[PDB]
Amino acid sequence: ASKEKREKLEAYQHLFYLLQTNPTYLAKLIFQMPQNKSTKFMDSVIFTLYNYASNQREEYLLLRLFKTALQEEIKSKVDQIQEIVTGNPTVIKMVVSFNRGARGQNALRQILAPVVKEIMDDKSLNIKTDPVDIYKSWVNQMESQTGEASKLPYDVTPEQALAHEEVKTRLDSSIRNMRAVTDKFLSAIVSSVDKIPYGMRFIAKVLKDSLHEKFPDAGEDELLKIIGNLLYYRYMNPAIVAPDAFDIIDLSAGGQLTTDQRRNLGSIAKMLQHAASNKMFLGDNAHLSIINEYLSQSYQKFRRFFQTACDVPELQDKFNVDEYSDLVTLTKPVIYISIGEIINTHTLLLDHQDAIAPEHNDPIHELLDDLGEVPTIES
Repeated sequence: ASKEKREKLEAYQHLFYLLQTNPTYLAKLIFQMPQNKSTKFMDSVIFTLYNYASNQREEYLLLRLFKTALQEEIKSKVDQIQEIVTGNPTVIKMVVSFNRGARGQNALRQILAPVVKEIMDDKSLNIKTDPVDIYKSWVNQMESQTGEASKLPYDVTPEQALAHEEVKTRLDSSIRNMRAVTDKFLSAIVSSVDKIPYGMRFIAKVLKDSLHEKFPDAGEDELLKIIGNLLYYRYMNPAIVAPDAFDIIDLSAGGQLTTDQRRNLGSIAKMLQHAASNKMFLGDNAHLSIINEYLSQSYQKFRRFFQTACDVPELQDKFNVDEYSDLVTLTKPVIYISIGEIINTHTLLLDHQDAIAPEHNDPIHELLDDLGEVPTIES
């Protein structure tokens, strides 16, 4: 009666252990999943099986899965690159999602907190770069200073806005500020490559190697920009845009960013985004040429950074392991999982059983066989 339950739970533990030690099964499983903007479901299924990397052993095995899955994904899913940027690369976003945990979060704050705080603090931060906006603020400032409605029109074109010396002066000043502010963020990021979690740098290393192997004709530049999509755009950008939501800063129990603070961070994030991909501001905005020159120069720094980030030790060397006989100091590996999660996992393995274990004599087939029927919410 009761022994039935136990034995099955132990049987599951055994199966889960096989899943952890042989990345092939779960790598294949992930491949057999729908391209969703969210990885919420597969994240809980996968991460749970590794206890969210609670120890070095699990951490090692998890990265092995990421490596295996990413390699597979690039090889049989990425047709002409750019899809990594444009699409929803399952593995890439899983890696980023995993790095939203304690480790990754701690790393981001060490890298960004100082500069984000600076921006948060500076009450008098003017990095406004739109001539029309500067014009409007000007007219309104006079209006409230004087107390009379200005004779100047509220609606004006950029060229006619720049017609005023005061506008051009404020713009020149604002431009210099945007550059200084953006330079502080760039520097803080470029000089903190070592603060980025190994798991993140390692995957960038894997990504670059896999891409170079599928697209030999792809230039070292086009590949580094792809790595930047992972390192800067996907990993850091969201946190600069929403520092509180990403635990970069700790606001009062009931505090939130001011619209000024959000706007400012939004603009800086935009600057960095352009720099990381060597993307110039276009349109009829010649007043921004100073900014574009800064972006081209900045890209050089970002490029070397993306390169350095990939210069990381192989998995074996990093975790100081020669055989697997290592890491296993946890004695009896236990995977902490609920009945609900067991049912989800069991159901998936059964739906893709032949896809995850193509060999008819694969050991997992027997394990799943004797494990039998998927349990009920209460068995």
